[PDB]
Amino acid sequence: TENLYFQSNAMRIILLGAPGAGKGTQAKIIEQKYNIAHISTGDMIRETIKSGSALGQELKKVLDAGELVSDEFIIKIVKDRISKNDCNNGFLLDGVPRTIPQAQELDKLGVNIDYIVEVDVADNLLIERITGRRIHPASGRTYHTKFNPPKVADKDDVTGEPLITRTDDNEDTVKQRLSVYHAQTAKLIDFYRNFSSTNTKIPKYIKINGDQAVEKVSQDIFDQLNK
Amino acid sequence: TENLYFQSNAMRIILLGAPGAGKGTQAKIIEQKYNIAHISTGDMIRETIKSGSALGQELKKVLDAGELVSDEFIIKIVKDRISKNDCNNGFLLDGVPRTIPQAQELDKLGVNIDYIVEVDVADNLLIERITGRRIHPASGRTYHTKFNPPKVADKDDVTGEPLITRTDDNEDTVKQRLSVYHAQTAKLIDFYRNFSSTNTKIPKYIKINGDQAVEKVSQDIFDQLNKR
Ligand SMILES: [Ca+2]
Repeated sequence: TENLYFQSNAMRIILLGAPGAGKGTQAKIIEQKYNIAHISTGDMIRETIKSGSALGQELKKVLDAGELVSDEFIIKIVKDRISKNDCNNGFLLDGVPRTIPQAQELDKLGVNIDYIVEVDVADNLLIERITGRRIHPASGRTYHTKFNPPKVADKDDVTGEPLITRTDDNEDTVKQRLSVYHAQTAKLIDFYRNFSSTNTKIPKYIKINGDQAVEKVSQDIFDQLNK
Repeated sequence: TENLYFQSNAMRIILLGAPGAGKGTQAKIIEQKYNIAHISTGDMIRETIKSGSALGQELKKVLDAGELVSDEFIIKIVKDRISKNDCNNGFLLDGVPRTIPQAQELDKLGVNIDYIVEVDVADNLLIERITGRRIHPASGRTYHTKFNPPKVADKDDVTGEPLITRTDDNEDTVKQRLSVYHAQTAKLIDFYRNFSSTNTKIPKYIKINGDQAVEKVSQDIFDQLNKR
């Protein structure tokens, strides 16, 4: 009569969204409401390197040789990450699959995905969100030329020392990385749109208007998952 | 009983450790093993603001005013955070309570803390771990004078531009923060050891040798958490 924990159906999500779209905020919100693991690649890699595990030893080897992480290998890391107890209820993938071979390896590794949730925000707004970023390098204090401006243009509020724009946040780099995002993503969705497998299920594709209040973006997402 | 299981008691942990002690790494590890939420003050504050919540709105105004979040307000923020579904199985508090009034406020709320876990590392090692940090500002590429050196001193590997030390990574500041942490931590331990509260329980204090391999530090922690 104390056996009253019911394991509900797994909620397993691939989250997609451009640099600047604010998908990281939605991921935390989903994680906290549905009680599933937010798995982001950046975190997963660093934690793996720190672990001292064989997986981590092999990864640290690769990265010290200059070679980039293979698709088969990053998905092997994912499979391990999702074997953990905090993934009992499902998970949210944030950063993988980034390519067709990654998605194929997930299928072959037997990882089922229920939803693909894409937070869509207009290119121009995305552009402005990245390119406006400033930083005071010595302290790391952040500003944004539109969303969080300094008292005096291009100067740190505390010290008066000049701000800089990070190298990657220049307009041309943003637009180029933006383009490869949209192309890499469009191929991923059409892959999943024409998904045909005997090892895993066909995920439901969901496209969210991310140009609304945060609480509204969240509800639109919630409404879709429940449908 | 068809796919029904025993409702276990939630585990609630206060995690303590000085800057550079690696507490952040162990928190993630504990989170993943025990399926409890890792709540760090920094993230909690950023999230609450970005939420559009009424509480989040007030918090953003306090901070936009350049004011400090009071002891009472930070616990109100903790109260909202731990009401979420990912906290039903328990949580690990990281960065709160830092003061006695936070611990008292936490206690008035009815939060029962099962364990205090202190990841202890010698001061000489802590200081070294912070002071040897260097960054290339334009890229954000980071290095460590000992643990991950650049190929040429004070120079970024990729571009060759100079590296800097962040201002708070200076030895004078590092020592000062170390001294504060140890003092506040002593007070905290003392508070919970002499715990004579009517509303919440007496936590089990666990001190951990954090100067070991990550996997060994975790297993020591598990060992203590798993004791009957
Ligand atoms: Ca959980």
